[PDB]
Amino acid sequence: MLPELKAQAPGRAPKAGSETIIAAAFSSLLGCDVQDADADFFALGGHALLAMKLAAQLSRQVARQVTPGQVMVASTVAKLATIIDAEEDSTRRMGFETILPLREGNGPTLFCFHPASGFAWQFSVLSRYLDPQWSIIGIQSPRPNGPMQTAANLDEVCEAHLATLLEQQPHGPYYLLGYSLGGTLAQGIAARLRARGEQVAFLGLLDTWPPETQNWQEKEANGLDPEVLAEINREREAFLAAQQGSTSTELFTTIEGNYADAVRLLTTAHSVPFDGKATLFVAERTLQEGMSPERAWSPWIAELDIYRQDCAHVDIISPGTFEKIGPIIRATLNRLEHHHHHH
Repeated sequence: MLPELKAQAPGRAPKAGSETIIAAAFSSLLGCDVQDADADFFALGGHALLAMKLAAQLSRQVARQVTPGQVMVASTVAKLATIIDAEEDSTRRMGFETILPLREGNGPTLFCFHPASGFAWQFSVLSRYLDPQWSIIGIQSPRPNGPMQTAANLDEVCEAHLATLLEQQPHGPYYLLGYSLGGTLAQGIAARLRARGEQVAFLGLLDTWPPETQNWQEKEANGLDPEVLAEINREREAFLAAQQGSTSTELFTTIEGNYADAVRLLTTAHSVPFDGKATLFVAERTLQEGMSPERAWSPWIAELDIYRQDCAHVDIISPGTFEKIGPIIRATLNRLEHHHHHH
């Protein structure tokens, strides 16, 4: 019979059945209007459930075994059909690895760290709302039973991120992001950079920190409210699970334990501010109702842009806040990038 090229298109105009089953699985899962071969699960809404329904769907539609490093990491739709129909003949560090390349080969690279969540594949909403498909790579991975992830997680996660940064370049203007715990994390990692011999362009970190003093993390014992934890866990258990039914208690145990240890270790973590250029969003939704500054202008960083918006880190990772900060992310990153405002 001899081997067949199997067509293999760059995206549009797939095979007569190979990619047909793939493009259909996506448009039938989350796509709702997908029919390409160069699609991206991340930008399509990949997840432990979505990627599970698709991966298993293909393995059952091709009579093969596809799932491990053969879904949203192997390459793409086209390749997916070439591995389930033809053969793997490839090696792509699945999400189980230390890092997950969501986009590499465009131009402006954006290092997204401090996900404060199980996975970091639900950020494509912003990366797609701000840019068409620039370079983006978030350092995240699953945790079956990380023994050091309890309190030594900050150290491990730190090495991973930095490792990727220093791996792509020694120093230069880099745009980092932070959420929930990004505040503390970014702080430490930041000081390490400025001292490592590099210069940070701008690291945006939103969560909660009004003009007054530190957060309630100063003492988890007398800070961990039954609401904040109940919210973050309610959104994580309602998002990761989605009442789908893919993981008995494995993933659930990892997510609950991930945020639990992270929200319980954030008190022991370090907190060192940088005198550079960063953004800090306040959480009016959880205002202490006791703020009373006096000509501070945020003495923390030499220069920053503190915003005021009634929102909680527990419900700030929603698709609503991401779309809200779409166009305002360009004018802000363009005005802080270099020189003063333009428009």
